[PDB]
Amino acid sequence: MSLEGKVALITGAGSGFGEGMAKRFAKGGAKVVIVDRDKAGAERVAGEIGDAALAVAADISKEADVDAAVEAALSKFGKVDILVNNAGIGHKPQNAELVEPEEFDRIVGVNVRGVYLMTSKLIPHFKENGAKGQECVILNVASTGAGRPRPNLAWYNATKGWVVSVTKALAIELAPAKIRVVALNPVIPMGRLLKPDDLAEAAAFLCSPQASMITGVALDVDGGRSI
Amino acid sequence: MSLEGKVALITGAGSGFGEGMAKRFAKGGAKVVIVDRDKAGAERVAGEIGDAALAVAADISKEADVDAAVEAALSKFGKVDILVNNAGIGHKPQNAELVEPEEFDRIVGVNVRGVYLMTSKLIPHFKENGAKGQECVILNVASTGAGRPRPNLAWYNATKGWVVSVTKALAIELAPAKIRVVALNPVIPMGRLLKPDDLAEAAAFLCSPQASMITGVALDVDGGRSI
Amino acid sequence: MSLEGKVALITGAGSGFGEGMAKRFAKGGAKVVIVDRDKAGAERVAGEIGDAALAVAADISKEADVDAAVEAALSKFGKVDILVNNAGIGHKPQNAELVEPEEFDRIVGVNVRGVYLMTSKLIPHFKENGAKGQECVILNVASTGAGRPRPNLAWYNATKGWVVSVTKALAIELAPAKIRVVALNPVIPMGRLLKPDDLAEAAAFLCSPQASMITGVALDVDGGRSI
Amino acid sequence: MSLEGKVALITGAGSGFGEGMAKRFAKGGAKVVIVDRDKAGAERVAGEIGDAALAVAADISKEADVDAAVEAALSKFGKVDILVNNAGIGHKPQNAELVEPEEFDRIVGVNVRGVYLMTSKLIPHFKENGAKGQECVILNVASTGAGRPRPNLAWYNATKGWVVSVTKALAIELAPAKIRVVALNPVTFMGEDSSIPMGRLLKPDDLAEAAAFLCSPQASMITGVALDVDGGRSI
Repeated sequence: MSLEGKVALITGAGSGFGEGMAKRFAKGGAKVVIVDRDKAGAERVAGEIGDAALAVAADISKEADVDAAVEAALSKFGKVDILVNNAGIGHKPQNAELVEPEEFDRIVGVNVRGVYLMTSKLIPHFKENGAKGQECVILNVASTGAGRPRPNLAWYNATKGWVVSVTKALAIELAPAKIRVVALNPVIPMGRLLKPDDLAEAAAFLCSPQASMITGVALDVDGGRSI
Repeated sequence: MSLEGKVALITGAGSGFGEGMAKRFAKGGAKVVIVDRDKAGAERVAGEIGDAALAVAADISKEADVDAAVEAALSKFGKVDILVNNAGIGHKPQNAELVEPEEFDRIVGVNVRGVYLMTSKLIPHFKENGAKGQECVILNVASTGAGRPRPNLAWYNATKGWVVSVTKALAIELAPAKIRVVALNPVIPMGRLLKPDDLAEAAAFLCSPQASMITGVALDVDGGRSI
Repeated sequence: MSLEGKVALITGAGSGFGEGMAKRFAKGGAKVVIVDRDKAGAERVAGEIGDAALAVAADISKEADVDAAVEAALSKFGKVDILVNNAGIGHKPQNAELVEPEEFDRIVGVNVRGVYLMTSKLIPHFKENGAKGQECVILNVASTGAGRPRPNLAWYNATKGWVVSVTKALAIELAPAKIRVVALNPVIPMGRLLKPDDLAEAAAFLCSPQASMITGVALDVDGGRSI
Repeated sequence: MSLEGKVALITGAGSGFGEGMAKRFAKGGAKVVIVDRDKAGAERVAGEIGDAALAVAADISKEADVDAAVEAALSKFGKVDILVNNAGIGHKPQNAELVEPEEFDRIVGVNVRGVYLMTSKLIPHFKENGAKGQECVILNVASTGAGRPRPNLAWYNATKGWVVSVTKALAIELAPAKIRVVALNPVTFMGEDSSIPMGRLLKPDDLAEAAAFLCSPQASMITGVALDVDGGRSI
């Protein structure tokens, strides 16, 4: 019941962690907009969640797709309260200098430009919500690789460092507008793998009124791997 | 299931943040051991909570008081699953060089030795539980002063730096024993004060099975103050 | 004479910090390749240093300009031992949501893609030098805003977070190849403004053999701003 | 000659990193006060440097020893410009719960109380130098284990977290008095002689060079930092 009444828009929500978060948010009483590049993925997750979910196929590196995604969410649910920037792509592990410009550009398009587009497009609506006293949350999913890289994912890890840094910058700027901005760093000392439902719980907590005084942070959820 | 069935020993539980946590944990179905140098404070808080709370007067800077506290917790509740190192004393803000050795040594004795004593005394018990499948949590309450100091609390802030650092060291070492070790840093951009309520919610999340993959972290709860 | 016999390529070296480092490096006996989008400014700085300097006009957001710059460096001086990524652009301070895509993308082109392009194009050469027993250094100029943003520079500050993160990732990956990768964060409790020569000295230190055991760090040079 | 005319007091200077720093600072023109609990060690290092060096026997965990140490430095050299907090003790690697209170107390006494004593007793003099236009520096030697611990050194590492945190707290408070406070994080606890991404081990001279840079006018706008010198170990 923690998120009852709230509307969350979640990117990369057709699979893995994004799907886990959307299912968990919906179980908490939230309406969920399932945004993914994979249309079959988005539709399947929407189906499994049920009436609380809207499926939206989009390539968030593209301005037009973001605009369409946002319009569809607003049209279906009347407002957005929570944005989870979760979509991300990598490169296969390799020597940094072997990643070529096309691949590098694609990675930046989703992991950097996508976050920029999705966020800047929803900020005016969030500010409007905050003026009527309805607090909003932007949650960015980054990675332990942002601040604790191992070799061979240089360009991917750097986009995640961008995400953590943008989280702090937006948080200090948007706080007085009643918009919180947080991040999660998913990855092992605890001796088991991270499952989508683990990350989902941290996300539901951070996006709930139980975390109303928490903004600008990057929470590691990683079994102690970043230590 | 979250805190139902758990036993939490909380230091400095006779007022402020410590009291807030004890009441929040008890509401979650936990048993709580109310540890404070202030006997009347511990008894007041324990009576405000009722049958699920046990009062224990103790000066955690003293080894024999810690032992008696651990012994009374186990005598009463059979086990301890959660330790909250919350007890802390500071100095009146002042030029660093004006804090005299006697007062300095007192601050260290509670904020540093008290943590060492209460934690090292519960670890063998925590390892036994963890080995039997009952995961345990150590929660340390530090301060945003540890990493983001402002003038005139130098020696107080440094003991909080000690707390953040020991959280990390204990977490990496105890993770294989299935004991998590985490920290909170209570403090304003969000435009309002932090209440014991707020910090208690974060403590309840981090000490729950909903945080089973979170260890080694220090989470700021500060309305953005430290950005 | 600490940098005697070394060749440094410095981007954005036609003015400001970049120029200060170029002159300081040359005073330490290095040959310097002055790279800047502003041809007349690259020429000015090169002319002021003398025979030890080569002016090179380049838009580092374009692969063709990068390849040409690296070729010209190698053609003139036979090798490059030090790369300083210092070229950066930003936006007028303003609300984040008011920075439009064309401007957002241009900032990324210089601050993100330009560093990736210049760095990846030099790594094979740095690896060759490393195998011949010659230590190479990549110095990334980021900003205090990366980790301590103030409102209104969100997307700019984010690119600087990308740079600090890429410093760590490349440092871990390339250490075995005898290539150090370090960052500086220029900015005030010390009560005065930061001058080019202040940063220049930190740079000359980090790029010299006196720092041969320092890699993966981001050094704040900020009179205490980041504390 | 970057430190010519400056006076540096260095703790744990009887061996290892501290002895390395002391010789390096003296080569740069500084007078050096060699403070160590091991009296014979202090006297050896002072004798190896010459007239620029003064040996001082002190257990810096003790206020009385610290008072005598400071008085001796001022009476010999007339002033102190640089303080290096380098002395440190640890415990043998073991399960954290096995370190007993008496050992724990000893570690806090040197690594924590010792830094508090030496620094708080020099601050009023450092503020006088500051007011006269003479910049001072406090350099604290911490460790990569403060922010990046590995198992078995919990209580040692935590004292080094305290060092890093106090460096930040004192830096912000003391900056307007013209006193910088900085820290070094090197990866045996005092660097004494007879895996690493960079492919060799840290030597006292590596650490000494970083310290010499941080304590010089070439670093006049650097304060509040904790600089890792670890060959990439902490990344």
